[PDB]
Amino acid sequence: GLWSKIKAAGKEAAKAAAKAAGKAALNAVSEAV
Repeated sequence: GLWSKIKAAGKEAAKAAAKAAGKAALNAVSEAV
């Protein structure tokens, strides 16, 4: 029974990007205009 708790983990493991994502995201659109 390897893996297990991958959905709850990943989502929690991707939470990082979630933030660092939008941040660097506004940078582009901002630079554009």
